[PDB]
Amino acid sequence: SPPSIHPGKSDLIVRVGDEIRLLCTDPGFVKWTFEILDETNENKQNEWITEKAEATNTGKYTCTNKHGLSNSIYVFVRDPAKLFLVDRSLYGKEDNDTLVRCPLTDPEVTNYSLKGCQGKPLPKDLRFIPDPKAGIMIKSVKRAYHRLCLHCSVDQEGKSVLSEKFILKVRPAFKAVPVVSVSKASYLLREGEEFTVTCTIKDVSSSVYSTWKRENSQTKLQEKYNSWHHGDFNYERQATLTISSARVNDSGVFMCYANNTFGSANVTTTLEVVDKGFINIFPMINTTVFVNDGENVDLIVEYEAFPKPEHQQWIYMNRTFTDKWEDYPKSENESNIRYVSELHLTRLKGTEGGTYTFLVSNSDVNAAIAFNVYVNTKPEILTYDRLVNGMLQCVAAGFPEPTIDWYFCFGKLVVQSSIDSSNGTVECKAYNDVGKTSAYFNFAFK
Amino acid sequence: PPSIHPGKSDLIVRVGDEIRLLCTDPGFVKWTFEILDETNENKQNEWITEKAEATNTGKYTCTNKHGLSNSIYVFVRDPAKLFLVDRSLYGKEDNDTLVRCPLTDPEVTNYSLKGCQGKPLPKDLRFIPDPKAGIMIKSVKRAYHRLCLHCSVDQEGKSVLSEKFILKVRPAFKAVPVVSVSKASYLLREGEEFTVTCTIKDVSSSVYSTWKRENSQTKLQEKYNSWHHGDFNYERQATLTISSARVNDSGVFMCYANNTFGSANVTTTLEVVDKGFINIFPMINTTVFVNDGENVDLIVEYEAFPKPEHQQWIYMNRTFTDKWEDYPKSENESNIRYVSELHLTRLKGTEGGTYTFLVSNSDVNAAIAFNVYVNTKPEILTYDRMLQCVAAGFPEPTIDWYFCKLVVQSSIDSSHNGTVECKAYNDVGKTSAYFNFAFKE
Amino acid sequence: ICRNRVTNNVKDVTKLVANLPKDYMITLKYVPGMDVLPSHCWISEMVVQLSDSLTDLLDKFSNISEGLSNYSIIDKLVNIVDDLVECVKENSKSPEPRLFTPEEFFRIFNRSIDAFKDFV
Amino acid sequence: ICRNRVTNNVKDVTKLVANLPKDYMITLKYVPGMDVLPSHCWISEMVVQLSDSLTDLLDKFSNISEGLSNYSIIDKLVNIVDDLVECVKENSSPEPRLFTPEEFFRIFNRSIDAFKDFV
Ligand SMILES: *[C@@H]1O[C@H](CO)[C@@H](O[C@@H]2O[C@H](CO)[C@@H](O)[C@H](O)[C@H]2NC(C)=O)[C@H](O)[C@H]1NC(C)=O
Ligand SMILES: *[C@@H]1O[C@H](CO)[C@@H](O[C@@H]2O[C@H](CO)[C@@H](O)[C@H](O)[C@H]2NC(C)=O)[C@H](O)[C@H]1NC(C)=O
Ligand SMILES: *[C@@H]1O[C@H](CO)[C@@H](O[C@@H]2O[C@H](CO)[C@@H](O)[C@H](O)[C@H]2NC(C)=O)[C@H](O)[C@H]1NC(C)=O
Ligand SMILES: *[C@@H]1O[C@H](CO)[C@@H](O[C@@H]2O[C@H](CO)[C@@H](O)[C@H](O)[C@H]2NC(C)=O)[C@H](O)[C@H]1NC(C)=O
Ligand SMILES: *[C@@H]1O[C@H](CO)[C@@H](O)[C@H](O)[C@H]1NC(C)=O
Ligand SMILES: *[C@@H]1O[C@H](CO)[C@@H](O)[C@H](O)[C@H]1NC(C)=O
Repeated sequence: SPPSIHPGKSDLIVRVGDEIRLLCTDPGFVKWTFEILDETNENKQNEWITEKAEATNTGKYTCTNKHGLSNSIYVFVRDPAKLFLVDRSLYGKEDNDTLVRCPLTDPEVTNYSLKGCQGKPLPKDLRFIPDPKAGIMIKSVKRAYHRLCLHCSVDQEGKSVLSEKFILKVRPAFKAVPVVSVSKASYLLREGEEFTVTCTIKDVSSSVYSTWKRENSQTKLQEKYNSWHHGDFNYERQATLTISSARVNDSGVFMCYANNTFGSANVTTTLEVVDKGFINIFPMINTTVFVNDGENVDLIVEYEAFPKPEHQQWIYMNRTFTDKWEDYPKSENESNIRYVSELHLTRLKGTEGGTYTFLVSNSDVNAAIAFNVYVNTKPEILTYDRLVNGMLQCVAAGFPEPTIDWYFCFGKLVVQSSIDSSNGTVECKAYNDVGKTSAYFNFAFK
Repeated sequence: PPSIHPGKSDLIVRVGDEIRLLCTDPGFVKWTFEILDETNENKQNEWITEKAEATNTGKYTCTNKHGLSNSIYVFVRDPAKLFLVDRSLYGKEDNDTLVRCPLTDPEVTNYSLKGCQGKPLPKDLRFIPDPKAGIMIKSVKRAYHRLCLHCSVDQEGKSVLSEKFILKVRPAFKAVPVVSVSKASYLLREGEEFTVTCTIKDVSSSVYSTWKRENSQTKLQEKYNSWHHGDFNYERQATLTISSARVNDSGVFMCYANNTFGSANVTTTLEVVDKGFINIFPMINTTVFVNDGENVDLIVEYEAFPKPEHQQWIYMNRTFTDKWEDYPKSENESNIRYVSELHLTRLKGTEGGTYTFLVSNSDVNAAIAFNVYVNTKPEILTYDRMLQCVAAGFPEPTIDWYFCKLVVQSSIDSSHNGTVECKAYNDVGKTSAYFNFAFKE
Repeated sequence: ICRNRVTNNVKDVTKLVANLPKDYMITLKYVPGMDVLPSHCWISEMVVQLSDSLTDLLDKFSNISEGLSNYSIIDKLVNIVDDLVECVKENSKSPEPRLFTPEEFFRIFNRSIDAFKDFV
Repeated sequence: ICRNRVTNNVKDVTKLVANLPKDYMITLKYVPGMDVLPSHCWISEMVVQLSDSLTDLLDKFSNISEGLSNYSIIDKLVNIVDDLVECVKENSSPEPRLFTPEEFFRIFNRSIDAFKDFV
C-alpha cells in the first residue's frame, strides 16, 4: 500500500518565513526525500517540519515505505524577493531537448516564457515549453543557439520579471566526418636520416579520435600533438610522427586515421628508406647518332638521382662543353627524383664527329653514359691519277664510306677504284647518301 | 619697509589652531599667500584663520606703497598629512627639476627622495631638498625617463612616503634630424601622378619638416603620418603629390628637417617629359663581316621610357626565334636603359643579309638595322670541257690558270701531256679544280 | 583520458594576464584548499565554476578582427573548460564567492588544467 | 597649432577600448561643463589631468613582446598627451570622477579633437 500524506494536496503553497509541516502515514514508513535541481536531502522522521520556510525550500517532497513505494507533494514558497531558482549551467546536445533550470517559487503567475538578453529577440525557430516545477525546455537545440543568452520571465502585478542570466552552450552532433590531410604524400630518405611527417585533422569537436598506425602492423607509434580551437565548432589537430634514425625496415605505408561517431577517414603516406643513393640513367635516343655536316643534333638523357644530383656536366674529347646544354627536373613535384639534361649541337661540323659523355654525381654515386656522333659528309675526290699501266685510280673520302664509278663518252672512310681504259672523257663519280662529287680527265691520239 | 608680527621668518602651528598675522605699515596694500600653484591676496592688514588646515602651510607676504615687502612662512603640523603634493612632474634634459612635495612640518630629519616599489634610485641621480619647496633633482638625464619617485621623511623615528611622482623628460636636441627619401630621382610621362615620401626620424615630435621646390619659398600642399616607436623615438612620413606632372613641373624637390640643434635636407629630382621616347645605340658598326662559320654577336643598347613592350629581331622580313636575349643595363629603380643581343653561331654563307631590331612602347616605335656579310673561300661549282671554271664567292673570286655571294666564270682554250688547274681565291682562301689531258699512242 | 581535450591555446593565458589590469577583480566560487586537498577532490567542482567565471569575463570584452584580443583568448579558454566539463561528467554544495586579481585567478586556472592531465 | 604633436597612434584608442573590460573604472579629475564650453578654457586643464590618469592607468598593465598590447598603446598615448601639455604650456582642480573605458576615451578623443584649429 503506497504511503499516504497529510496535507492531502498535490501542490501546496506557503508564505516565506512560515512553517512547513508534512506527515506521512504508512506502517512501513522509511524515508522522506526532498529534491530541487541538484540539491537532495534524506530524512527518517515520520513527519517533516521546517518552521522557517525559505525560497530555497521550494521543491518536491517524497515519502517512501519498506514496500518500496512512494507518494509525493510539491511545495512552493511565496517570496517576493526570489521568484526563480537557478543553476546557471546549461548544456545541450545538438538536436536534443534541453532544460533551463529556472523553476518558480510561486505557481500562481502568468506568461512563464523565455527571453533574450540585452533586448535581443530570441531566434524565430527556437521554441520551448514551460513547467513551473522544473524550468523551461527548449526543443531541438541547434548550433545557432551556441552561447545564446537567455532569461526566464514571469508576470506579477502586471510587471514583468526576469531571472539571473543564462547562457546556452551546444555540444555538436556529428553529421559529417573528419577531414584529414598529410603534409607530404611520399617520402624517400637515406638510411639514418630523421623522418618527420605531419598530419592534420579538422572537425567540429575535439572528441575526434586520431592515430598513426603502420599498415599490416597493429602496434601504436609514438606521436606528438598540437590542437587549436578556431572559433565556434571549428577544431584543428596536428599530429607528428617521427623516427629519429630511419632504418631500411622502416620503409612501408603509414596511415593517419581519424574516426568520429559518424565515421572514419584515412590518409596514407609511403616511405622508402634506402641504404645508399643511386643514379640510374636512361638515354632517350640510341647511344649512336648520325648527322649531316651543318645539320643539328640533340643528345638527351633522363636520369633518376637521389640524393639530389650535385654536378652534371658534358664533355667532348676530354674537354668540358659549356653553354650549349640545358637541364630541368622532369616534374616540379616534391616527390620527383628525376632530371632531364640535353646538349644541343647546332650546325655541326664533320670534324666533331666523335664521343660525347655525360657525367653526373651526388654525394654517394657517380654515373656516366656515352654518346657517339658520326657526322656524315658528301664525298670528295681527293686524288686522281693516270698510271703507267694504262690504268687509273681515284680516291674518295667521306662517311658513310663512298662509292666510285667510271664513265666514258671516327671520321671519313676512304675508298678507291682502279680501271684501265686505254676520243674523249673519263670520269670518276663519287657518292653516298649525303652527296655526290665528280672528277674528269681526257686523253687523245693524233 | 614693512614689519610683521610674529617677528621671525617662520611659524609652526598645530592643525586646527589659529594663525594670526598683522603687517604694520601705513602704506600697506595687501597680504598675499601662495603655495604650490595656489594664490590668495587680501588688502586687510590683519589676517586670521581660526582653524588652520593642513593646506594652510605656505608663504605669506606683506606689500605696500613703497613696493617694499616682508614675508612670513608658516607650517601646519598635521601628523596625518606631512607633504603637500603636486603630482605633475616634468623635466627638461640637463636642467634641474623640482619635485613639489613641500613639508607641512619642519622638525623632521632625513628628507630625501626614494624609488617606488622598493626599487633603488639610479646611481648618479642626486637631489637638494628644501622643506619650503620640495626636492630638486640635478641635471636630469634621459635614463631617468618615467622614473617613479616618492618623498621620504623621518618624523619621531616615523617614516612617511608621498603619493607617486613620475618623472618625464623633454629631450634636449643633441643631434640633427635624420632624413630619408623613397627615391633619389624620378622620371614620369606628363600625365602621371607624381608622389614621393620623405621620412624624418628624431627624438621628439617638435622637429620641423617641410617640402620645398628648389629655388622658391612657395609652400607645397603635403600630408603627414607619424608614429612614436618606443621612447625618445619619433618617425614622420611626409608625402608630396602632384596629380598630373607637367614639363614645367619638372624640376627639383627638397625635404628639409630642423630642430634646435641643427638642420638636415634631402633632395629628389623630377624629370617630366611630353612625349614618350626611345633612343638606340649600336655597340658595333651596322655593317658586320664574317668568315663563313665564324661566330657573331650583335648588340643594341637602347634607352626607352616608358618601358619597352616588344623586342624582336627579324631577318629578311622573316621573324627570328630563340637566339636573342635581353637584360636591363641596371637592376635599379631609376633604370631606363636596356640591352638586347642576338647571337648567331657558325653562320652559313647563304645566311648573309640584313638583321633588324624593332622595339616599341605605347608611344614610340624604333628600328635599327644591321647588314651582315658572310665571306667564303670560293667554292668551285662547275668544271666543264674550251673549258670553263665557275666559282662562287664573297668577296669576288680571283681565278688562275696553271699548266704543267657572287658567281664568276673563267674559260680558256685547251688547244702535250698535261694537267691544267683552276684556282679560285680571295681574302678567305683557295679552292682548286683539276682537269687533266694526256696525248698518248 | 581528456589530456587530449585541452587544446594548446592555454599558452595564450600569459598574454591574457598581461592585458588585464593588475587590480581588476574576477569572481570565482573557490572550492576550499584545492592548493591543499588532492587533485581529484576539487577538480569536478572547479572546472564547472571556472566555466561560469570565464563566460562572465567573456561578457566584459568586445571583439576586434585584426590581431589577438582578450575576447579571442577567453573565447577559446571557455571552449577548453566546457569540453573538460563534458569529459568529467562522462569519464567519472557551492563554495562561497571569492575575488581574485587576474594573476591569482589564472594561477587557479592553470592549476586545474595541470590537474587534468593525470586523472583517473 | 600643436596639430603636429598629435600622432596617429590615437587610432589605436578604439582597439584599446575594445580590449578593456566594460565594467572597469578609470579615474579622472574632470573639468565640468566640458561638453558645453568652448575648447580653450577646459582643454588646458584637461590635457594635464589626462596625463596624470593615463600614467596611472599605464602602470596597471604589463608589457608583451609579440604583437600589440594595452601597455604599448597607452604608452604611446601618454607620450602624445605629455607633448600636448608641453605645447599648451609653452604656446598659450575639480574632484575625481570615475568613468568606464568607453566614457573616458570619449573624453580623451574630444580633447585631442580640440587641437584641430586650436587657438
Ligand atoms: C573509433 O576508433 C576507436 C579506436 O579504434 C574505436 O574504439 C575501439 O573499439 C573496439 C571495438 O570495436 C574496442 O575493442 C576498443 O577497445 C576501442 N578502442 C578505444 C581506444 O576505445 C571505436 O569503436 C571506433 N568507432 C567509432 C564510431 O568511434
Ligand atoms: C581508408 O580509406 C579508403 C577510402 O579512402 C577506404 O577504401 C574504401 O573502403 C570501402 C569498404 O571497404 C570500399 O567499399 C571502397 O571501395 C574503398 N574505396 C577505395 C578507394 O579503396 C578504406 O576502407 C579505408 N581503410 C581504413 C583502414 O581506414
Ligand atoms: C627651423 O628653421 C626655421 C625657419 O624655417 C627657424 O627660424 C624660423 O624662421 C622663420 C622664417 O623663415 C620664422 O617665421 C620663424 O618664426 C623662425 N623661428 C623662430 C623661433 O623665430 C627655426 O627656429 C628653426 N627651428 C628650430 C626649432 O629652431
Ligand atoms: C643641404 O645639405 C647640404 C649638405 O648635405 C648643404 O651643403 C652645404 O652648404 C654650405 C653652403 O651653404 C657649404 O659651405 C657646405 O660645404 C655644404 N656641405 C656639403 C656636404 O655639401 C646645403 O647647404 C643644404 N641646403 C639647405 C637649403 O639646407
Ligand atoms: C629493424 O631491424 C632491427 C634489427 O637491427 C630489428 O630489431 C627490428 O625489429 C626491425 N624492425 C622491423 C619492423 O622489422
Ligand atoms: C606651369 O605651366 C602652367 C601652364 O603654363 C602654368 O599655369 C603654371 O603656373 C606653371 N607652373 C610653374 C611653377 O611654372
